[PDB]
Order: sequence, then C-alpha cells, then structure tokens
Amino acid sequence: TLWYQTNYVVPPETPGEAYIIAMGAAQDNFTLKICKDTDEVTQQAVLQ
Amino acid sequence: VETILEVNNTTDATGLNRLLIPVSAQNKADELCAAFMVDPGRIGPWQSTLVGQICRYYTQWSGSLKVTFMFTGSFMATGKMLIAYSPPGSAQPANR
Amino acid sequence: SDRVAQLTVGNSSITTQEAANIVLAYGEWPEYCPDTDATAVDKPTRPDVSVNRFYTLDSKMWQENSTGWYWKFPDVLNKTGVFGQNAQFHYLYRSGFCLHVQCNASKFHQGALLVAVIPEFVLAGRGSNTKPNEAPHPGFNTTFPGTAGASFNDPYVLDSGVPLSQSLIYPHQWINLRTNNCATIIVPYINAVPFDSAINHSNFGLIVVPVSPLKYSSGATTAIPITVTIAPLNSEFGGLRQAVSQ
Amino acid sequence: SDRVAQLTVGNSSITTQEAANIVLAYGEWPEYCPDTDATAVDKPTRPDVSVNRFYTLDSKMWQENSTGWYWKFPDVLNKTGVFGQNAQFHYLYRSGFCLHVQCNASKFHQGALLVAVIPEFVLAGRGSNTKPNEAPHPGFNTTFPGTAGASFNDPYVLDSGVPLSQSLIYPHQWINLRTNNCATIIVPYINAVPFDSAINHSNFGLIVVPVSPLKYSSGATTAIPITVTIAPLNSEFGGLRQAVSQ
Amino acid sequence: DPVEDIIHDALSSTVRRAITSGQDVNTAAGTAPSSHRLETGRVPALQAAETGATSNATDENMIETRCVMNRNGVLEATISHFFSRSGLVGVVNLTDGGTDTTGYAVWDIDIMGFVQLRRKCEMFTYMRFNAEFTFVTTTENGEARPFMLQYMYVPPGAPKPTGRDAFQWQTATNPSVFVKLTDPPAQVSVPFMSPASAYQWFYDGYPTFGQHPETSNTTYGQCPNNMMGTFAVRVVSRVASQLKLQTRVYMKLKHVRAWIPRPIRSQPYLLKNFPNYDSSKITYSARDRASIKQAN
Amino acid sequence: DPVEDIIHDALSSTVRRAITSGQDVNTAAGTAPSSHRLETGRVPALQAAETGATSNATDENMIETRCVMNRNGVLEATISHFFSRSGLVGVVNLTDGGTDTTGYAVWDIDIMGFVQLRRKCEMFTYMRFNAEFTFVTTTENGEARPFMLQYMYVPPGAPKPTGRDAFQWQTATNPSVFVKLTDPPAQVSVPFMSPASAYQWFYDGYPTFGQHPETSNTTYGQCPNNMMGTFAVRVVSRVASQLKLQTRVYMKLKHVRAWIPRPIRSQPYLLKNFPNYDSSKITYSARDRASIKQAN
Amino acid sequence: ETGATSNATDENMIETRCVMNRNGVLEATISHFFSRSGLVGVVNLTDGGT
Ligand SMILES: CCCCCCCCCCCCC/C=C/[C@H](O)[C@H](N)CO
Ligand SMILES: CCCCCCCCCCCCC/C=C/[C@H](O)[C@H](N)CO
Repeated sequence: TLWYQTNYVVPPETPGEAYIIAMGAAQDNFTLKICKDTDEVTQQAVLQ
Repeated sequence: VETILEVNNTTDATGLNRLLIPVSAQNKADELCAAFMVDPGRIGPWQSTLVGQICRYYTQWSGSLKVTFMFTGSFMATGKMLIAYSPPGSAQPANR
Repeated sequence: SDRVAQLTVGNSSITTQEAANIVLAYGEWPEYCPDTDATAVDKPTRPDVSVNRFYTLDSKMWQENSTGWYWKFPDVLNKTGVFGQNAQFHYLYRSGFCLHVQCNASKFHQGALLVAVIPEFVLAGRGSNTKPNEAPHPGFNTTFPGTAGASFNDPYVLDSGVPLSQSLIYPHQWINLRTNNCATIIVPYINAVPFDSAINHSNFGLIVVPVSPLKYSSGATTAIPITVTIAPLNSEFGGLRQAVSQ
Repeated sequence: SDRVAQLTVGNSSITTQEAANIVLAYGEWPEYCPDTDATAVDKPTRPDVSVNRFYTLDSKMWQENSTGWYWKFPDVLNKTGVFGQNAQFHYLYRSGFCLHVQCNASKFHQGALLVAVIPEFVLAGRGSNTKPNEAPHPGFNTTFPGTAGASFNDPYVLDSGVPLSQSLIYPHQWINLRTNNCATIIVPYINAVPFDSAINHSNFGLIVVPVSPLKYSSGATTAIPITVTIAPLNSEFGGLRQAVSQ
Repeated sequence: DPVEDIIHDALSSTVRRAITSGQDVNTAAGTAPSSHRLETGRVPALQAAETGATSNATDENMIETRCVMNRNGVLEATISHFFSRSGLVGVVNLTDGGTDTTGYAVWDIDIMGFVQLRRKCEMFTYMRFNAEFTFVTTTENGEARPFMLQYMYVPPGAPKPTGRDAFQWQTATNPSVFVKLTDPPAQVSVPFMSPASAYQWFYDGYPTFGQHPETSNTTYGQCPNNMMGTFAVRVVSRVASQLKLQTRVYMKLKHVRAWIPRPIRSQPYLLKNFPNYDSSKITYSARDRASIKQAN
Repeated sequence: DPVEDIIHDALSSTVRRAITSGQDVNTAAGTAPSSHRLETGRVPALQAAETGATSNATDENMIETRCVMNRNGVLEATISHFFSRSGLVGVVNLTDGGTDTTGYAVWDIDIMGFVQLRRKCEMFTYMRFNAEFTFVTTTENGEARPFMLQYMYVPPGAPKPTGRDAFQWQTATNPSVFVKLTDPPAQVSVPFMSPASAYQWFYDGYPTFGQHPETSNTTYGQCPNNMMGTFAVRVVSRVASQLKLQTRVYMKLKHVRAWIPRPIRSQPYLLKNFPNYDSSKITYSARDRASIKQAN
Repeated sequence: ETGATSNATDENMIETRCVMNRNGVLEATISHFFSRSGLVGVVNLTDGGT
C-alpha cells in the first residue's frame, strides 16, 4: 500500500494533479520451478 | 528488468491511464493513495509487467521482488509517501 | 552528497532529499546497560528487530496560527506494536530513540519549526493559586497525551515556565522551509537510574514549535502536515509479569 | 538421586520429587534454524527470556469416568504473555516446546495417564456420511480448543481413526500413580518448512488419556486435578506486521 | 565485554550434542552365550515403562542362551524396498460415446483415493520421494484397440482442457504423453514437486487466515503443499470414437525418505482428504475371544 | 557457525566510538594573527543553524586580528566553584511560648522553597553532590540567649517527635546535634543520600501506578528519590522556655556533578514542588523598548 | 530516467539474515524453456472417393 506520508505540497500556478509510475521487477534471488502452459492466450481455430 | 505495472486497473480508466496512479493535494492527512497485492501469479497489476507474464509460464516462484515508484509531477511540487508491504494475515490495513 | 540521506532500522527505512544533518544528542550513541552499572539481577530481553523500527505517528496539520505540539517518550509507544506489548508486560525499560520529523512545503512557502527534545519535560499548571491544595495541576491526558500528541497553550514559556529562547541548549534542529524539510535526532537513554518503568516515567519529550509562522500566497497548498516517526534503538526490558496498561 | 529434578527456563522453575526421566523427543534438542535451511531473508527476532518460560494452563479435574484431553501447540499460547503477542504480530513462527504434566495422588489412589505428543494431530469428524459435501467436520473450537483444552469423545481411536495402542510410537510418558507423579517431554520443532505460521497451523498436539481409570477407597481425596505447563524453547519469529488474532 | 550476559550465551548456543549415533547393520543381531548369574542389585528384567523408554532386556541377560551367527537378512525391511512396489492410485473413465459429448476426462492427482497404498504411506507423517507413474489403459471390457491417446499433465495454474479438440491440448509447455492403446503401459518418472521440503499427509491446520465456521469446516487439514495439479486424458481425434475407456494409474515410490512415524489406521476410510470415521461402528483392532484366560 | 546473523551483531555491538574528547583548558583561548584572504569556495561566515550545530566562525577567520597571549582565568566558571557558596534553604519558627504548647518544630527537607538557590540548581536536570549544612539560630528579635538546642535528623521511616520531651529525642540511632544558642552556627557534612544515582529536580512522571485523575493531579512530577527525610528542632528542657526562636539553614554544594543543562526559569515561582506559573501575567524575559531600530 | 533498473538489493534496505540459498535456476534457461515439444501444424488427408 502507498500512503500519503505528509502531503503533496505545491506552489501557486502549478498543477495540483500529478501521477506516479509503478514499475515491478524481480530481485537477484528470483528463481522458478516446473514449467506450465500459460493462461493468458486463447485460440479457437487454426490461424489461416 | 523493470516493466510498468497496470496498478490503476479500474473501470472507466481506459487507455494508457492504467499505468498512472494519481496524486493530489489532500486536505485530510494519513490518507491512502493506492494499494495492490504482491502476487505476480495473481491477476491484477502484476499481470502487465514482464516478471508477471513470465512467472505464469512456470508454476512456482521464489525470491524477493522490487517495485520502483517514479514521480512524474512538476519540479516545484514536493511531498512524502509511505510505501508499506504487509506480509500475509488480515486484509489490507484500514489506517496507516 | 550531504542533502540526501537514508536511515534504516529493523524492517523500516527512511529516505530524505533536503535534510542535512544527523544530530546525535550529547555526542553519545544508544548502548546497552553495562554490567558495571546494572542493578537488576534478572536477565533482560533484547528483541532488537521487533521493536527497533520506525513507527509513524499520525500527522498534525500546521495552520497559519498554530501554537506547537509536544509528545512524551516512551509514552507514545505504549499501545502500538511489539514495543507497546513489551512495555506493558515489563517493569524495567531502557532504550534510546531516533526521532525524524518531516514537514515538506513548496519553494514558495515560508516558515520555521523548532524540533527539540526536553529531558524530563515536566509540564506546569497555568494558574495564580499559590496554596498547594487549590493550585491547578495538569490533567493526566495533558501530561501523557499518548500517540495523538498534545498541543501547547503558550509556547513562549514551553508550558514549563522556562523561556523558549534558551531551549536551544537542548538537542534540537530547525526545519526551515527554504533549506531543509525534515529534522532528525538520535538521543540516548537519559536517566538517573539504569532502568526505569515505561508507563509511569517518560524519559523526555519532543517539542515542535512553529517559530516563524507559516506564510504563503493564495493558490498554494493550504494543508501542510507535519509527520513524526520514532525508532527505539538498543531497547531492553526486564521484570516480566502480567500486562498493566497503566 | 534420580527421582528429584529441577527444570529452569527464563524466570520460571519447576521442581519434582517423583518424576523419573526427561523424554527428549526423537533425540534432538530445540535449536535455531540454521542459515543452510532458512528461506526467509528478513532477520527474525529472538527474545529468549520474554517468551521462553513456563506458562501454566488451567487444571482439569480427573473424574472416575473421564475420557482424556488434548491441546494444540502453539495454539494454547496465542493470547497469553509476550509469546501470545509475538505470535499475533509475526507471520513466521518457529520453536520447540518443553511439556510438563503434573497429577499427584496419595499412595492409596491408583491410575495411569498416557501423556504423548502427536505431530500434526489432525482430528476427524465422527460420522458415516460418505459424500464430501454433507460429511461432518469438526468445528473450529473443537480442533483449536485454545488455552482451555478440549476433551475426547472416544479416546480408543484418538478422534483420528488411528488406535491408541500404537500411539506409543510417539514421544510419550506414563504417569503411574504408584511410581511417578508428573511427566515431562522436550520436543523440538517438527515441521516440513523452516518457519510456519503460529495461528493457522499447529505443529503438534498434546494427549492425556486416563488408560487405567482413577480408583480410590472412600474417604480419600476425590478432587484429583491435572495441570499442564509448557515452555517454548529456542523460539524465533519473523514477518512483522499488524496484530491478527486469527 | 561491557555487557557479557549477551556474549556468554551467543558463544554457548552452538549445535548441542544430541548423540544418538546409528551404525551400519547388515544382518540381524546374533547372540552371545550366557551362564547363570546369581547376583544382587543388577536386575535386567525390572524395567520402568513410565520413563517413556522401551525395555532393553535382551536374551542373554534373562535366560541362558547359546551363540548363533545370525545370517538372516534385513534388507527387505528398509522403507526404500518397502515402497518400491507400485500400486493402484486412480482410475479414470473416458466414455467417448455419442451420448457423452465431452471427449476428455480429468483426474485431480490425489493418491488418497485407494486404501491399499494410502494405509502404507500414511504410517509416516512427512514423506519425500520421487514417483514412477505407469498408465495402463483398456476398454470397459478389458480390450485393447488401436486408438491413440494423449495424457496431459496440468500443473496448478495452467488452463484445464475444455473440449476434445480444444487448444489446451497443444501442450507447447505442459508435458504430455502420446501412446497407442495397443502398446505397453506408458511409464514416466516425476520428481519431488512440492513447494515445501516434504509431503505431509496430515496437516493439522488451515490453509488461509480468517474466521473459521463450526458447522461445515470443510477447509480443515487440507494442505496445499500436497495438491500437485491435474491429469487430463483424451483420444486424439476430431470426431468421437464410440468406445468406453478406462485408464488405471500406478505409482512407485523411489528414493524415499520418511519422517515422524504414525499409528497405522484401524477404522475404515470414509473420505479421501479427511480421516473421517463413524463413532457408531468402532471396529476394534483385536478380534473378540470367549474369555481372557482361554487363549485359542 | 550454524546460524551467524546472531554472532555477526553480538561481536559488533561493542562500545561504539562517540569521540567528543575534551582537553584540559587552563586559561581562556588566545588568538593567532590573520591577514586578508581573498579566496572562493572557503567561507567561514556562511553557517547553517538548521544543522543543530552552533556557528564555529572564530575571530581569525572573519577579521584581521593580532595575537594575544590571553592570561585570563576560567576557574571561577566551573560548576564546583559555582555552587561552592552557601545559600539560604529553609527557616523554621519555634514558638515555645505559653500559648504554643508544642515545644518542637519540624521542617520537611526541601531546598525548593527559596528561589535564590533553586534558580541556580534547577538550571541542571541531574545533580549529584555532597552538602554542607550550617544552622544559625536566633530569637525573633535576632538575639542570642544561652539556651541549649537539639537538632535531630529524621530519615524517611523513622518516627517523628510528638512532644517536647517525647522518647524520639533519645536519638539512639538518628544523628543529632546539641548546641547552645550562643555558640557558632552548627555545621555538618551530609553525603549523597539518594537511592537513585543522582538527584533530579524535574521528574516527568508519577511515583506509583494506577488511575491518574484529570482535575487534581497533585501527584504528578513528585519524585521520591528527592525527599530525604525531615529536620526536627527543640530546646532541651522539661518546661517551656518562653521565647520565640528562628533557625535558618544554609547549604553548600561540594563535589558537584551536573548533567543535562536546562533553560533558566523566567517566570516567577508559585509553588515549592511544582513549576507552576500564571498564563495571565507572562513576564517576558526582555524588557520592552520604544522601537526595534532604536537601540537605547 | 537513466534507463537502468534499480539495484537496491535486500541487505541495503532492511536488516536481513544470511541464507545459503540452494534453490535451482536450471529450469529457467531458454534451452530447457524450449526443450518441450508442442503442436505446430495439422494436415487433413481425405483420401475418399469424392
Ligand atoms: C504426462 C505425465 C502425467 C503423469 C505425471 C503427473 C505428475 C505427478 C505428480 C505427483 C506428485 C507427487 C505424488 C502425489 C502425492 C499426493 O497425491 C498429494 N500429495 C496429495 O494426495
Ligand atoms: C543533624 C543534622 C541535620 C541536618 C542534616 C539533614 C540531612 C540533609 C539531607 C540533604 C539531602 C540532599 C539535599 C536535599 C535536596 C532536595 O531538598 C531534595 N532533593 C528535594 O528538594
């Protein structure tokens, strides 16, 4: 969770709406086990 | 490799605005800004990143992760945030 | 190179981009009670990762006409976390603290906070009654505010008779909204006894006084909050028995 | 020379005059999780004096027609003492235990208790329904009784299908009212994972079954209580967050 | 140095010696001759079961024995050679007829379905091993007919097939076995695939947090570190082949390691995942006799 | 060895170097000559009070100075010689007349009753010292008259006298001073008698546990490690000697050690044990001027 | 904005213990990732009278 520690203080004539980009990644001790068919793709008929 | 996280994956948030969590001047303190579960295999934000789309080709994962938060606000605008990862247990916290 | 800073204790970390220094109170680090100074014979307990971390209290909104706040230690951490539980289950408590107060503001706001620590911050009753049987004394909630923290009534005298001008002899630090945005202070265990209770006697108190009042032009952000975070360092507890809240 | 014995852990001690032995379960002492077996990267906490001590549960009255009792560990110590607080604040828990069960009686009473530990004491639902959607399953309070401890319904099968006769393969000890009056068992951390949760999974269960029923002549003392006391040894906790009771 | 109660135990909390050293025992133990011993104070017969230790009164200390160079073997008692024999695990029924327009069968991998092997592998609480699976496949009558079959392994997470010719059967990543019905049984080797360090057949606890009911506590004991996925089977075809098919699975446990033995179950089984029984019909382990002092 | 996160910090938690070494300074600091320095990047005048550190801009770095072998003394600034001067502490009034049939006076030992010395010894929070008490005793008019007096010290716990000739005055164990009214003042030396390791004049806390009210919190701040007993005084006689007597007590603080300095009080005192004041009349530390840019 | 990913490891952020990680990484190499056969194409040979 990302909470407002204090606030988003801004001077005059500056937009009060900003954005934050969240990026994710794995650390250096990341490892994986048995393979598996992904569930993010679907196909009904052959791609002709 | 760092890849963006679709953390603003709400309805009525079509397009590239899914990759942006908003930040605004809050009149009430101690207020929540965003939240998401840290399970890459789960559906949600991690479903967009690379680690989360490649951890689905395998069954079990191990190791730590990292989440980089880049601020895209103006230069004169300052602030502070509190990023808190809570191990399993109850649901997400109510107050900070 | 000196503005950026990162503190890390236990499972918690604090970053900062504009604070420039770490005030070590009285030039001594928090350490464990050596055997040549200990009086309790029992063996104390030293978690060092369950309690030694940064607990973030609630935020106080700095208004244009605010008057200052004070906290008591370790009063604030008597109901939160394993520190609270250890302090409620143990009779003898010993620990140093690391304070960190953040109050960020744009480069157009102006103001200055004085962030100090007052060892044995005895408060005073504001009243001209001179007989000790009818004189006013501060209530319990006014002297041990808790996690909420209390506000001042007349900070020029620090609610303790002494003037605020000389309060700079204490371990202190300014938050000047033109240079820095947070102040941090590492204070050791300051007491006349090796260990002491954690629910009766509060070793010291934290003071945040807006000396230079907040001032800004129209259109800027009005909600300027102050957030304090505390890390008990080198903590020891002893004398275990049933839980006593107060 | 071998009947007398004194155990001491933390700030607590236990004496005994007629118990003669200390059953070390599976011939291994409780130890800390070595780095070659750890999976969690964070640093755990090791109080070792706040939690490592003898907590004495309530007493159960042995009746002429009693049926036996069982406890779950570390379920019993989830609301008492700093152990309870650490287990409610931490996600990963690891510890061995030292059990000590006392049931004294005059040299005219007769009876025998079987005091055993059952690693992963999965209870069973007593019912002939064979479809998994209508079959009876034991309620939460029947499987995690708590500090009160629960009683058996048919101890001949240990409420788990398995017979009580072969239960002697477990780390066990008898309380024979003619020779000894208390039984003690030092059991290490028995689990398939380095650490585990303390509020979801109970490593093992304690079993006290009156095999030879209590028998006495008239005039003797009728109220023969059984008291259990537990000492978590070499305890570690990790994964700190807000307090979750269950 | 300044405070030394913290160093005195840190350098004292090393590996505590728990000597229970075993030795390599090739054959059963022999015996040594023994004469009669009329001595006081040394009694090997008097024991004390209340110590939790089993009696150590051997033969030589009780009766006058001869010596015997026992050459009997003990190799067939090791758990390796005890679980080295394959047994039935699960059977699937694939009715690819005209009335059953499904075409595929699915089996949740769970060896707790058949008592013969469950009773064995449940006498130990924690087991770690590698399995050797063998699939025999016949018709309902027991006939073999030249129809090619596909067995797919669906680990936890992968999409389960939805039709006879769905895309999931492409098995681009999932391991799969294509074999004809008129060929030797299909045999593969599977490793220790649990996320934990050992399979546990008894998990005294719940999988998740939260409030647990008291009426239907259907989630108690179900450990996820045991469920290892799914086994799907189909016949490789575009239209239905009208036949009733039956696939039996046998598993051999090799490179076995067992931990924390357990009493062997006496009451019959009633459920797969749960160790239920019935309090109305408690089957005593020992058959009944007429009298106690009348050994038959 | 088996687990080393526990040894890596045990052998790393020794005394951490906090170097702030002082030096023996006999006299005030001199100065060294300095020329003009026209250099960029090296600015001793620019400071930053926000660091909590005081400015270190000395004289040589700011203006061109000569050298002076400063021979001024600093010995009269040490706290030893600062508290080495006795001051009034308490005064008792013994009216042994016919209408006052008591005969003895009692004084709770509390030096916080007279501002002159309280203001000094309250600028430090923790003090440890040995006291040197001196008792002058006169009549109400200031006359001396040959009447023998007895001063008894009643530590916390001992029975306080109840009459002019009660048995408590036997002082079999309590220290006592017999002296005539026409003799030099009685002077004794008292050690550091607190049960704690130092006297504290400010104790931000309560003495006991329990529920603390919010209307009359008369127990806040009162530390028991300060109260050191009682001082009883009588005139050695069986019948009343009709005279008004007044005993003044002066204490010298020798072998002093002070800790944690404190701002010196500005508002007047109102109570002995409590640091009360009045918010209605806040006496500002600086006198008022006409204008700011009009230094008088 | 430097185009480089964060290098903040665990030891530099929170207080960690030491772990002789024995987990395997061999099943993540592309060799063993593509070493599993999959369907590529299917042909339909209708050698009937029509
Ligand atoms: C294409 C090959 C398909 C056959 C291979 C399927 C994978 C077999 C995985 C077996 C997992 C270990 C054995 C199973 C143990 C128990 O059934 C579970 N712990 C729960 O009962
Ligand atoms: C017969 C001799 C009688 C005179 C000697 C009486 C004993 C004096 C004890 C003095 C104790 C230290 C000085 C007192 C300090 C403060 O008054 C207390 N901390 C509270 O105010």
